[PDB]
Amino acid sequence: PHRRFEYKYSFKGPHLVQSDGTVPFWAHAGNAIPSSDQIRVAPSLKSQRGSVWTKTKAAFENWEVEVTFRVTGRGRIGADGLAIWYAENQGLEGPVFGSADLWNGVGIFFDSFDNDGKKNNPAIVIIGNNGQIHYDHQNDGASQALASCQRDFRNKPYPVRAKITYYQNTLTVMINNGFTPDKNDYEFCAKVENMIIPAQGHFGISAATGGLADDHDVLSFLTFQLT
Amino acid sequence: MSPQELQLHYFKMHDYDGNNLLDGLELSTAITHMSEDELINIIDGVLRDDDKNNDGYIDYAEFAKS
Ligand SMILES: [Ca+2]
Ligand SMILES: [Ca+2]
Ligand SMILES: [Ca+2]
Ligand SMILES: [Ca+2]
Ligand SMILES: [Cl-]
Repeated sequence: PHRRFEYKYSFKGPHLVQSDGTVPFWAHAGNAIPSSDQIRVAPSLKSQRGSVWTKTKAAFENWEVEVTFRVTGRGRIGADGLAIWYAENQGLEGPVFGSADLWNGVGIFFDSFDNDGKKNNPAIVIIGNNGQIHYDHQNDGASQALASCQRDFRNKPYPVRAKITYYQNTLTVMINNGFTPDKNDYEFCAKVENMIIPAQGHFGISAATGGLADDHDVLSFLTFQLT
Repeated sequence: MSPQELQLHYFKMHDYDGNNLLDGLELSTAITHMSEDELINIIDGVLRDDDKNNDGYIDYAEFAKS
């Protein structure tokens, strides 16, 4: 499949923020701090929430995002996590990893913290929604997850990269776990076949903290259109 | 130090990720050394005119051609 880079749905360093403190083509909100080499979507303070969404909807039948990020904290346990979104409407504020609830599309959630106490976190969790489901914060999305994997994305020597691909109605998540500088060292995490999501949507990224707190940094969000 | 050597040095001065290609965001930093709609027109403009294989990038050959 032939991939085209779509700058208008993308951001990255080294000149990420412009001088008025804004990210070109994207709206940020909540606690998000855009610097120039990254956006700290939610910093390591108690009870933060922040987000970054595209200004316009993208109308791609098939696509890929390459999202590079760090989730960093002093402890062996942190919270809450980081979400990557494709959704019919922007979800700038809310209780779901800092973004809005009852969304219509898909969220890929990097869930640092084990609310359901099943010792199966940090974890990466795919959650579809039609505008009627409340994310179940207290069960780490367990009964709502289409697919998932356990992957410790915290406190890594090199940045973590998620590659998220929607091709021919299947959604694949591949993760480079940040153990090495090789940026192509991806491993399979999860896949959802025969998945139907809106034909147009915003791309988004959000994060939040609770009583525990990591810094959630996103270095780049690169969006590609496929054929 | 020839004209072309400077075209080339210029090209790779804006290749911040070192993949030998210039994407829209890279070009945008050159185009601002204005509204987003002005910025979008220019970039869309560059890619329409100069990105032959339609992959979102312009390589040094495509760059020179302008
Ligand atoms: Ca959780
Ligand atoms: Ca759990
Ligand atoms: Ca480049
Ligand atoms: Ca090209
Ligand atoms: Cl940039």
